[PDB]
Amino acid sequence: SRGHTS
Amino acid sequence: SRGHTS
Amino acid sequence: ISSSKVGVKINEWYKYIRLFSVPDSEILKAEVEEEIRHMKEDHDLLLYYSLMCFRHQLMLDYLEPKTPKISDLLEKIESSQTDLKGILEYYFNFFRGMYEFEQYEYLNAISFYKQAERKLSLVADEIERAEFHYKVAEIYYHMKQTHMSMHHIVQAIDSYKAHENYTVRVIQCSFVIGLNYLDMDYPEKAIPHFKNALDKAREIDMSRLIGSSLYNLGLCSFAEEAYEKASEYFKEGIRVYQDNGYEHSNRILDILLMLTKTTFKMRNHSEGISWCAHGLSLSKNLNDEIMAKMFEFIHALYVDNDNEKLNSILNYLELKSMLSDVEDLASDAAKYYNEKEDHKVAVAYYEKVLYARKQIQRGD
Amino acid sequence: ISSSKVGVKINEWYKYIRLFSVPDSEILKAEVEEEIRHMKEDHDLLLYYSLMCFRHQLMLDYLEPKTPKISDLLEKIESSQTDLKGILEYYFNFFRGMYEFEQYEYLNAISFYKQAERKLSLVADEIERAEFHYKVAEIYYHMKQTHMSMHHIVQAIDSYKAHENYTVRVIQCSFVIGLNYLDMDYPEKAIPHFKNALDKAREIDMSRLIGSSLYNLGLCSFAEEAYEKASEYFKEGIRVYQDNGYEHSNRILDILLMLTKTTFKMRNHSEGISWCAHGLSLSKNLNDEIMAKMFEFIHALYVDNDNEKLNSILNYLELKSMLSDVEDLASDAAKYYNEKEDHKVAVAYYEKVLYARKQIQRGD
Repeated sequence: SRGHTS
Repeated sequence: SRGHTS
Repeated sequence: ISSSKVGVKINEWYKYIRLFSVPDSEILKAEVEEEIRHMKEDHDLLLYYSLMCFRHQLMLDYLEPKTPKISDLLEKIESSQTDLKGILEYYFNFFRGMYEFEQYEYLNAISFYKQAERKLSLVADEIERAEFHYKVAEIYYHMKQTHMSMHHIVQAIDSYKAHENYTVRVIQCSFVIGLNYLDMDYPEKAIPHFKNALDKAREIDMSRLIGSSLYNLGLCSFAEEAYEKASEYFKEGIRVYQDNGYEHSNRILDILLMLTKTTFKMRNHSEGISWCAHGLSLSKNLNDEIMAKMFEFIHALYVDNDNEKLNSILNYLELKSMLSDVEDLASDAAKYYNEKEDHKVAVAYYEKVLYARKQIQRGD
Repeated sequence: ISSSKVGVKINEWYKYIRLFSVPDSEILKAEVEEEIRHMKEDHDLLLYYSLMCFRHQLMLDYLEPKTPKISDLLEKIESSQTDLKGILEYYFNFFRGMYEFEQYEYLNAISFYKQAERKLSLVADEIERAEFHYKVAEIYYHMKQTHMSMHHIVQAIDSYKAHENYTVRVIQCSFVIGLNYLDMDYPEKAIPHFKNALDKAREIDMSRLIGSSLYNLGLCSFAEEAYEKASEYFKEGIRVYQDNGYEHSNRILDILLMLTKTTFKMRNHSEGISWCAHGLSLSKNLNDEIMAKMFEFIHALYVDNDNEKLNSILNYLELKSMLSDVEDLASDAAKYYNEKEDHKVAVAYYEKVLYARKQIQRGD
């Protein structure tokens, strides 16, 4: 899953 | 295999 | 006429939005709405005002998730789009691209971002260009376009670090940089940037940024197959999100998805199903079809072995232009089936991993 | 002193070398060697002369393969490397990088090319910069660094197409461009460029360029799994190489390797072994250890199922920094074993394909 780029 | 870039 | 008086106030309003100063942003929103009242019918000034209201709302929803004013602001903004020029046309394309990204509309967001990119020489403010470079690097990461995301994130973080008080954006840029190093299989080169963000997030007491730092840290331990440490990072990230009014954010589903995936890989079947339970019910409550489909994939894999539902979900995500999640999920199935010595079907999912990587490589 | 008289003649000599004009290059080589005789001991002019002799030899060997003057010219060039500056330092690094590439020394060639790249603003001639951009794009292709190879090959082909009579370099740039599109799984976007080169190669009656065009065309049909058409392209490429004094070139082994691989995949076992035979004996005669190891991989795969020899060869090629051949060969084994329903060992080679692609993606 993609990380949090906020 | 790599192509011929000559 | 004092049309520049409203023009300078809206620019000041934008400056406070980028600084994440809600008190200042609300003050100037009220100032502009009082000046707009006693002003001639300037369609460009009204469109400029409507765009900043849309940008103002994007900041508020980021800080306070919705329990839709965004839709009404979007309708008014998309009422006059012809005869656009100059920096106003840049703001229009850039803000529309920000909104499309929030709606998982990646192809539309890229297209809007590229239109705004064409007029970048009209942006004299370096901080405003840093906003663009960060936002374009963000979507390139989610597209797993690592070289392009790195090309833009370095330009953003340097401009932000040159100034001060843009610390929120500095944390977010540290996210993007490290996550790019993670995609290049460099977890040792990503933990510094995430611990950097976690420290500065704890200083400003930004709960969701602290949790996102814990989530990105847990992704590193997951890559290192430190599943125990990865699950602990995920647990604390869910705790800080729920304990500070973020349990209804769509982004907590990302943490729930990895914790469900991690505890499953730890052979803790029992605890894992109750995690997949909470995540899939919350996805249905938040009306996030994409995150719900990802929880369906985890359940069909480790619990059901429903390979047809796996294939349809991977096909669904490919049409969603989310090839990176196609690769991650097909990689989850390939390892699980190869561990179960089901090498026949394990090949087919390794092929899907190869297919997704080639599609990611194709780019434009 | 007339030191510039030798300086202008050596530059003219270089111009004729790039134009592939052997009669003009030999005339000016003789002119310089007569001027050098009656000249003061200018170490930079002598080093400039020795570099162009090395470059002159690289052109001759390309047109007439060796049945070693290169080694003696290399020893004299590497006798004075301190106190280098300006365009002479560029020529030194660039020419050394060209030589290292011919010796399969890719990491050394990249390092030399990058040193020459630092001084590119000292190169006023656009044609000379096109030589660099083509040569750096060539090695990036062989590293399967597609984005970087495309970034440089476009700059080269435009400068070449701006001028005239550099048609040989125009064919070679068409090779690089199309082969990049092939690596991106765009065979339909690669056949135009190869048919473009094949046409212009037949005009100048350059036998090896005609054969290389047939070889690159056969690689497209191989990608489309048109094995019959691919083998026919390979056959005619071997025919034109042998019928025009190129049967002792190391590059004919590339065509033999694919024809052996293709006829094997056509289930023509008998004809395939006699092809692998001729290729592996010729690799031993040309003292090309790398091409010989590739023929060993094909024999161990389709004939022996010697997976330990396969793993050691793939490990050998990885230390050789030839990750693209690691991917192509591991992909050959994965498909063959998956076709033979040996999915257990077919997984392991699909994993090696995934490993090589990630290493290729890591870049610098």
